[PDB]
Amino acid sequence: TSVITQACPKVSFEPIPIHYCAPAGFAILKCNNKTFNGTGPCTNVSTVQCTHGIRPVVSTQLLLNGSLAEEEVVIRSVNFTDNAKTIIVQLNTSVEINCTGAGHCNISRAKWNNTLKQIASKLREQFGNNKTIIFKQSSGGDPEIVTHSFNCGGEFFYCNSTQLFNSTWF
Amino acid sequence: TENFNMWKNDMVEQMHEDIISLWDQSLKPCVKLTP
Amino acid sequence: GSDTITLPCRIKQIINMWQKVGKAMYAPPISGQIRCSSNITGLLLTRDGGNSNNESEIFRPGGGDMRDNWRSELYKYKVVKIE
Repeated sequence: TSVITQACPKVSFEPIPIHYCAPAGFAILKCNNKTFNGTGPCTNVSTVQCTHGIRPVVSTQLLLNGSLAEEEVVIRSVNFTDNAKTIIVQLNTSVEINCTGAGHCNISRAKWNNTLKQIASKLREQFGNNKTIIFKQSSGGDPEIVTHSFNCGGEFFYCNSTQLFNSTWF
Repeated sequence: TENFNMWKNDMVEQMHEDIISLWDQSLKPCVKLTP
Repeated sequence: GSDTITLPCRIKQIINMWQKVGKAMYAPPISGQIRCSSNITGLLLTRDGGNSNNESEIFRPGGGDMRDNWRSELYKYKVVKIE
């Protein structure tokens, strides 16, 4: 049970947009379908030397500082049927979450309630014609899983999000 | 054209290992892992 | 008027690692003005079960597999062998 005592240092972690180009005798094929949805035969596609400016942000339940959908909210999952599988959601418009070491994160109430009904306009049923969509919060598990954990200014934040995922829609 | 893509990779496994190896060189702690 | 969703937050020093199954401890803060401004660009959810195809569907926040974080950016890409 390996323990390692390194000179634990107070550094500042900053994200450098990472570009991933073609690896050796291989070629990167970007699908240009504005609304490509996961698995499937991409129609419009083209070879590229490198992907794009990818910002490697480590965090939970909320993907941040990344790529948005240019058309509508697009969701993706390996199997929308198996409840055990993660469902990723690509948003239409960015939302802001301002945080400080003082223990809080505030995000606009209106901006976020709107994205919720948008995401609600297509959940599991599969853009289902209609049914009741409910947003509750984590059942349990690790702190990093149960809360929006992320690395802010070098420090590790564990933001309680019950208020973001506790509502009902149709 | 007319190609296939999916919930597999490109750089998912690659990137993951780059980022894991990036964090290590940057945010150094006082680790404890179980073998 | 200017109703903002205030979320209680906490800075922990002992954390469960995301890299591999481990635990780590970092030094406490030194700055008195840790300030971040991020743009939520997405969401990673999960759905309650045992109610397949019925009237309601519960969705809770998720995450954990950082791969699912790279997947959101790399979805539209693929590596093909070239001669």
